[PDB]
Amino acid sequence: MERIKELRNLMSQSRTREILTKTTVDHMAIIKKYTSGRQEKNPSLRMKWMMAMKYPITADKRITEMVPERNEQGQTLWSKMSDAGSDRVMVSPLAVTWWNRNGPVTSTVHYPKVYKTYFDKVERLKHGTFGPVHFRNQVKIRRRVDINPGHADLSAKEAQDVIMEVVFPNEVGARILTSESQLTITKEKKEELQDCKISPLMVAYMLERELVRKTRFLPVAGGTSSVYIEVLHLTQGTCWEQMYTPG
Amino acid sequence: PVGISSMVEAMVSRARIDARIDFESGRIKKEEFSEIMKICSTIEELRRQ
Amino acid sequence: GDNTKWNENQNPRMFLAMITYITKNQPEWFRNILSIAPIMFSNKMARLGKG
Amino acid sequence: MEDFVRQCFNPMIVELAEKAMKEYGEDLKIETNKFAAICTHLEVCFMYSDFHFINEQGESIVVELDDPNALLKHRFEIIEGRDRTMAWTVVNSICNTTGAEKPKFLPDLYDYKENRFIEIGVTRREVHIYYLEKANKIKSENTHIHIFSFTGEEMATKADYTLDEESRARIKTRLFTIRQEMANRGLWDSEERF
RNA sequence: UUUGUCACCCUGCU
RNA sequence: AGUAGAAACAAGGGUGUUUUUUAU
Repeated sequence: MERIKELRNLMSQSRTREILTKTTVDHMAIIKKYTSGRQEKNPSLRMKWMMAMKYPITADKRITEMVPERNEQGQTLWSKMSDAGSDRVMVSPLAVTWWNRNGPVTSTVHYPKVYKTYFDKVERLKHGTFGPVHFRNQVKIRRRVDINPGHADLSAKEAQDVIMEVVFPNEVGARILTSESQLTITKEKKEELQDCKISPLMVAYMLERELVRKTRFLPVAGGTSSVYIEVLHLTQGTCWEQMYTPG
Repeated sequence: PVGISSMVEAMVSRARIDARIDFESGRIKKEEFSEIMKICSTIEELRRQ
Repeated sequence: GDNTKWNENQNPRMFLAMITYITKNQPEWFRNILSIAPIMFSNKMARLGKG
Repeated sequence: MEDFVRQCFNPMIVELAEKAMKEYGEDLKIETNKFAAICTHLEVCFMYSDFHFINEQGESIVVELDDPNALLKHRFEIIEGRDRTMAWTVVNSICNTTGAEKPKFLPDLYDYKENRFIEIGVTRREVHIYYLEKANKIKSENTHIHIFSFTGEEMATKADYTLDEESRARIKTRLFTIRQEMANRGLWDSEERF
């Protein structure tokens, strides 16, 4: 087990035992963010400036066992330097193209289900019909509209409940689920999510974005429904109007 | 995460359950359990307590 | 139109009075926690820069 | 005040108890006897767990002490001597694989003989009225339960007990001595700020 | 000019 | 010189090594 091995190797030398046995567990939230770098005021300029550098991006060290140094023609693909305050390596943007060129392949049967809320849009657009164009006045009133269908009638509490029961099962803590709808959602995701290798933060994020409701403040002139709003730039204008029924 | 215990007490408390519950309550090898418990005891001694 | 020299006037010793009015008929620890920022503002000392 | 009773028990008892009452309790009033309730509880739980390893079959044999030997799986893992972030964690991580019933309230032990939990709390006098409360509390907590008494009466569900019954008398002596000194001294069995 | 004969690193919002 | 405008840029930090010597 690499876990207990690396633990024992940490608490075998100095400088690392006192930090682990002095820092309580309600304090690691602060020292996780202890950085010596600053959030940047001008990102566009820095991107344009850094793109002409030899080694502009950073990768995990495992690269040294997954990607060569010099490719078929002889262009360097990663460097031998460590980043500022981390154990990550500094790599060139040709390594991304390489990985996409001659790299390890996997399966993609779960990527549709984890990102269902996007593929809904994708195969709802290619099943819709058009009509005439009415060039006339456009009178708009500003209202509050739900910009997401809001899968369930629930709020944040039971949302975290179902998400922790589906993603982090052995650490839900104390409580159990109560009603039928949350159990149904739970078990559906239980079955259809088995044997997934996507990062659990990504699964939790997609389930939050797929399961909770968001509302905004927008100018409307036609119909007030949720499937219409996502196509709003295209249906209404200030002088014209396109007709559309999504599928 | 919350609590007022050190970071190693927790990392050793949630390190013996995993040896006995998944790899020794499901019939996986019984020869790793030994050294797992060995190094857990070793670590909880190395802190001098 | 606009207002002129907005953050050159408006000293803290009036924020103190409006906070004392806002927090009326309230627990005492509440007022004491709500009225410390005006006190350090009215006793502040500004740096000068780089030289 | 049990800092003189500190001469009796191994310091690990107070090590665990002062850390436990930290968040929920203190030492301002009648804590060393609440410490005494806690110490009897923890001490009898540990006293069982100390020397029972399980063979191929259940019904653990009593085992010599300080002995690196074949069987290490002790029948009862201690859940009471942990913080919530480990107690709830272990009750979940049991209720999931080797499916059991995670109880609506807190557990104390879990074995591999009957594959269920154990409740081992104590009551001072006759339990004819408080087993009722205990029953309306962890309702149908389908893990073996067994109340106790500060005099020595014992009984439980299923009309079956845990293991060898010399420990019956040995816990009887545990309790008997505890009160003995109790009777010797105690009346045994009588907003924020800123 | 100098007690010299020549090298070496680092950094580009700190 | 030039940039530039109420004050700057025209680079900024550390590491070396040491009583006259015969030859290519």
